[PDB]
Amino acid sequence: AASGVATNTPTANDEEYITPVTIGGTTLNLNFDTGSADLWVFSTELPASQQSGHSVYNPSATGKELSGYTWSISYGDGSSASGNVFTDSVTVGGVTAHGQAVQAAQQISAQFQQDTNNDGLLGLAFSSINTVQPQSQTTFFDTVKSSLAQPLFAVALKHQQPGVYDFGFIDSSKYTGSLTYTGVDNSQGFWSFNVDSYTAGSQSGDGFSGIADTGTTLLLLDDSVVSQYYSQVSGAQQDSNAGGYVFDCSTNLPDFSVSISGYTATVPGSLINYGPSGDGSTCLGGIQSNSGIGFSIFGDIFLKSQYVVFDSDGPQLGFAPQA
Amino acid sequence: AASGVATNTPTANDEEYITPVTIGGTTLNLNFDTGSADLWVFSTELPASQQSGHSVYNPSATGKELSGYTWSISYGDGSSASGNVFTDSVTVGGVTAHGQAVQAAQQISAQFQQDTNNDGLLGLAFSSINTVQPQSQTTFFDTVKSSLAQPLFAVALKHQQPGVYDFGFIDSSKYTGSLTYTGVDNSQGFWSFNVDSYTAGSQSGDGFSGIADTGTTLLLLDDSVVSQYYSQVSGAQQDSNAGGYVFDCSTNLPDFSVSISGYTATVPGSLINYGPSGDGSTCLGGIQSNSGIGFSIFGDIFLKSQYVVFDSDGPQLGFAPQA
Ligand SMILES: COC(=O)[C@H](Cc1ccccc1)OP(=O)([O-])[C@@H]1Cc2ccc3cccc(c3c2)CC(=O)N[C@@H](C(C)C)C(=O)N1
Ligand SMILES: COC(=O)[C@H](Cc1ccccc1)OP(=O)([O-])[C@@H]1Cc2ccc3cccc(c3c2)CC(=O)N[C@@H](C(C)C)C(=O)N1
Ligand SMILES: *[C@H]1O[C@H](CO)[C@@H](O)[C@H](O)[C@@H]1O
Ligand SMILES: *[C@H]1O[C@H](CO)[C@@H](O)[C@H](O)[C@@H]1O
Ligand SMILES: *[C@H]1O[C@H](CO)[C@@H](O)[C@H](O)[C@@H]1O
Ligand SMILES: *[C@H]1O[C@H](CO)[C@@H](O)[C@H](O)[C@@H]1O
Repeated sequence: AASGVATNTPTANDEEYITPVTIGGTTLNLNFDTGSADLWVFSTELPASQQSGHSVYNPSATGKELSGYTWSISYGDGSSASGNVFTDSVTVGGVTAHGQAVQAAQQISAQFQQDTNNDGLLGLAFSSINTVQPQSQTTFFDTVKSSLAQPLFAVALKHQQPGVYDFGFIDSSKYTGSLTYTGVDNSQGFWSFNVDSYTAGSQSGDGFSGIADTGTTLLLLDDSVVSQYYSQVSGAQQDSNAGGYVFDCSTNLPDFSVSISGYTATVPGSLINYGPSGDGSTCLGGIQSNSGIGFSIFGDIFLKSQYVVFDSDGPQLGFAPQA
Repeated sequence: AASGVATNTPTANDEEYITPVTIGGTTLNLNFDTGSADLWVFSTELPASQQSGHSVYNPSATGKELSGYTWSISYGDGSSASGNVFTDSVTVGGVTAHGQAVQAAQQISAQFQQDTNNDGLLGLAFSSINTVQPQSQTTFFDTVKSSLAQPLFAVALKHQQPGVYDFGFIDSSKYTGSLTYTGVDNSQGFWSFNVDSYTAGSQSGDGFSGIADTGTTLLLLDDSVVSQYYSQVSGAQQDSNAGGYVFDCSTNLPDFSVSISGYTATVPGSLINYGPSGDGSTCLGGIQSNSGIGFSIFGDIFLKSQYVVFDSDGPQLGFAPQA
């Protein structure tokens, strides 16, 4: 049975986490994203000037073209990318997917043309939301899952330290105590789960649903919860230059917790300070608005406090505090 | 119980079929497409110069905006469109969907900027492939289906004559004999079905699968079947100016048939002559290549010969020769 461990590393301010992935013998640094289902990479099909500063996939050398197939994806921040499709070998943490669909970029929006930290994204949401047309393809995890020792992957993202993505097995040394599981609703293709309640500092509130999403940097919540939280932070103020609420870097931030099937997942206040706002000398808060979409995004700020198991059997999510 | 009849009308050469749809009190001419699941329309959000020659939806007057939601779609021919989303009333053939998601265009590719024949497309494929993010929306048919007398719609497209889309009931006067049903595989979101064999003129062959697709003008088949068919047409030749095989307009074209669950669906040769090629004085053939995608597209050329029932119970497709 297969299993493997891929090491991830945060970029500045933990804005994103990269992990090396070898495709057709070329290694590229990808952003693993449990919030989408496409594996796409910068390629030789892009104009030369856009290839600069990136490791790029050359489909002609090793890939098998799927004639007539295309892909196009748009993310929550408005960025987008599109291209054609080839099958090729893809290795992550020593685990190899033969015949994995690789989406070669032909066009990318400005956000991507600016970020030299990654060479593409590897989707780990459910395959039902893969964008390939006319027939969608399976994510790397769905392609290999029947070969793994257990059909699951687990993640430990950390603050300014290397972390891991465990494929096919659980590393019990990565968390304290036992894991608590909760059911997943995959109807919209996400790893969605319910929380029974929350506690933002000195105020508690009713439950809501949200998605476990490694691809999103912040913890995005309802406007009402955001207001409740920052009402407790002395001097907090919105600053559109920074992208949301900011406050003096020395501020004592309250914790934020959610109850999930009897388990209390706590994000300590220190993790909620995302870092310098890059506008004056204030810091940006890890908690910000979800723009009214109706559900919460449990991004990197939250994930840094927990070891999370994504189990296809159920499906279900397991949580415990990182050790 | 509800039911209704919407009248469709072909544009020049039956290139596409339009049907009026009222949205928030404004009537727009849309292309009904069983091959996709998005209802999108030209809107006031487009630059003014792109609105010219179209009836356009004004979301500010009557729609409820879904904050943070967006859509982006790319079709087989490479054309694309994207925008935001509002809910509003949508009426088709006297049947009204309250709260239907309407995708307002913000950007459209050149193909759309050129076609003044339609103001958008109304998708009738399965909702699982609707492109709205972060959570997909239901097609007009899925929105109203529980209210219809029977959860199905049926279509009769015709050559240079008005046709119909029956919602919620079957008009037995539209076909000869009884309907023959076959099972549908909706796993990729299409109305996909299997044929046991085919007969192209004097040559027969093994079966394959394909999709019933009102949105595609031609009958797109495997390259091998296309070659077999045109080998029988005297003088047939490929002409990239016309887009495929062309031949003298006076030519006698052989019939094309497929066997579906014991029923023989026959497309008479006269329907296979699509019309003038718009290159010299040859005519373009109704049968052309599917570019190697692995399944066939039963487009308008095929549908003109049959009355087709799209039944959500099963799901299943029913066929009989048009009367
Ligand atoms: C296609 O679905 C995604 O975009 C899914 C789910 C979704 C969909 C629509 C709206 C909101 C959320 O997010 P994701 O794949 O994790 C997606 C991954 C992603 C892709 C491009 C990015 C470019 C710049 C910065 C970020 C990016 C993140 C940081 C960031 O957190 N961005 C968020 C927005 C929300 C602040 C974001 O777009 N994240
Ligand atoms: C998003 O899925 C569609 O495009 C589905 C299925 C599909 C997907 C990918 C590849 C092939 C087929 O096709 P459709 O919705 O019926 C889609 C509807 C559509 C949309 C825009 C068009 C613009 C110009 C001309 C046509 C258009 C047809 C005539 C035409 O037959 N075009 C074909 C290509 C195939 C000749 C077409 O794009 N048709
Ligand atoms: C992950 O688990 C597999 C299967 O037990 C091992 O073979 C591998 O070395 C790693 O421990
Ligand atoms: C990735 O790399 C780290 C150290 O660089 C290891 O701890 C991990 O097991 C994986 O090999
Ligand atoms: C379609 O069917 C409905 C339900 O029987 C009728 O009410 C309607 O007039 C049309 O015949
Ligand atoms: C649409 O219009 C035609 C005639 O224009 C009718 O036959 C059809 O029933 C529907 O009303």
